Amino acid sequence: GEIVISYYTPANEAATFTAVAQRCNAELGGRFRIEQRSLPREADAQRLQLARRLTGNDRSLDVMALDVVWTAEFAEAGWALPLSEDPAGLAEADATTNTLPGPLETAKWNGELYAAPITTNTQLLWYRADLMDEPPATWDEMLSEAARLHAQGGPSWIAVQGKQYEGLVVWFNTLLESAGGQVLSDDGQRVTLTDTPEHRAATVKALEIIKAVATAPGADPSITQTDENTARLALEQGRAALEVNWPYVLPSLLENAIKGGVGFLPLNENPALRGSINDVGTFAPTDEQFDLALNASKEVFGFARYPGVRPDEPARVTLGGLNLAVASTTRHKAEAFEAVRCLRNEENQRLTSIEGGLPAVRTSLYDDPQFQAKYPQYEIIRDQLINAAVRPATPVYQAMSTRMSATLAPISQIDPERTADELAEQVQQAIDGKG
Ligand SMILES: OC[C@H]1O[C@H](O[C@H]2O[C@H](CO)[C@@H](O)[C@H](O)[C@H]2O)[C@H](O)[C@@H](O)[C@@H]1O
Repeated sequence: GEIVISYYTPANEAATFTAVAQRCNAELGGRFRIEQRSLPREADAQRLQLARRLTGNDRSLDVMALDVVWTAEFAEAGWALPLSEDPAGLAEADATTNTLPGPLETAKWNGELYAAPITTNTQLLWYRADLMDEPPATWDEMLSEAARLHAQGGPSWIAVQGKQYEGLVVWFNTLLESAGGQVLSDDGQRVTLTDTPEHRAATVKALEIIKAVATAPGADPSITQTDENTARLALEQGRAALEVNWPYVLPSLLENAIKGGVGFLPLNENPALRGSINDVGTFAPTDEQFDLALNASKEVFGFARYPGVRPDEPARVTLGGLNLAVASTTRHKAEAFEAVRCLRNEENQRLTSIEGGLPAVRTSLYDDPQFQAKYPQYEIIRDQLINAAVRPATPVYQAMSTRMSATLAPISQIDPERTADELAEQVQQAIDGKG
């Protein structure tokens, strides 16, 4: 029997990347096979399980989909092989061509590639288009619109990622960079949360926003335990009319509405969409069915730019995504690197975004009319990539992030001025190596 290349991804996209792997297996003509294996649903726990396999020298571990913040650590640990170790010498060129350069930077350490981007990510504003006329453009307007809805007994929750984990650090980073701040200096060696008056003011403003959302009159009473999934559910279940979340929320809403899970969008009652869910449960409609389902959603659901912190200042939205790394444990370097190239080829990218919701990194797709029609999020994604925020690249990232979320949470108890100083001190201890 053939070589088996393991391909670890978060369970959130197991269905999509199982499909991509199966396409690759057919394209590979039997020379080897790729098998998808699922990691946990939240970032911190995805890393822990990879770290366990790597530290335990799991020789069956071949390809791993890393979050865009683990590159420096995995490179320095020897866990992610440099692309230059590809026996075929093709990995570096494949990663570099027709690949968005912002995402590509997240796969680098010390000027060298240790992974090939496969998906990027940038959060959008999602809103109930039937309950307001235009969406909020700033966090002040988010709070005012939520208060209006709360006064009328409407869905008053703002759906955010507020629990003690990476998603809270992402929220903070976006608000911070949108206000003109940054966590670390460009070289990663100094803390810049409070080192100048303008940097301090950006940190305080970001903390003011998180605190205000957490203490808002109609706020989610479980906001201190919220993540991507609770935010998606809060809007689908009619408890929130305002949500910030990644682009996968659109196909999720259409799919669950067709299945009968969205009260205010009973697409299950529409006979023309029978069969839009395929044999394994994935929303995969005809072109006509997609248009009809998307158009119906527009009555009650829209997306817009992530809200900024001040008027006429577009948000700087934190980049997310996945970069494919070959694990140093692999017994089959040549096939692992070849698997990476197949998994991220242009037609697999097309499917990854249209079916999975995850933004492609292949630059060409954002100009492709067929892609634009079936992945309507593309234009706001592109707009937000032009001024994206990026979490710092540092080999102490996980340690720094754990301290930050432990300082930010519970978000109900943030004090903007004092938490700003505690955050700066906790980050300093992280880059100092205290751990
Ligand atoms: O597409 C949704 C993804 O949500 C998570 O990943 C995003 O959010 C993380 C923080 O919670 C970021 O660190 C990451 O960069 C983002 O891509 C989830 O972990 C992914 O599995 C989902 O695809």
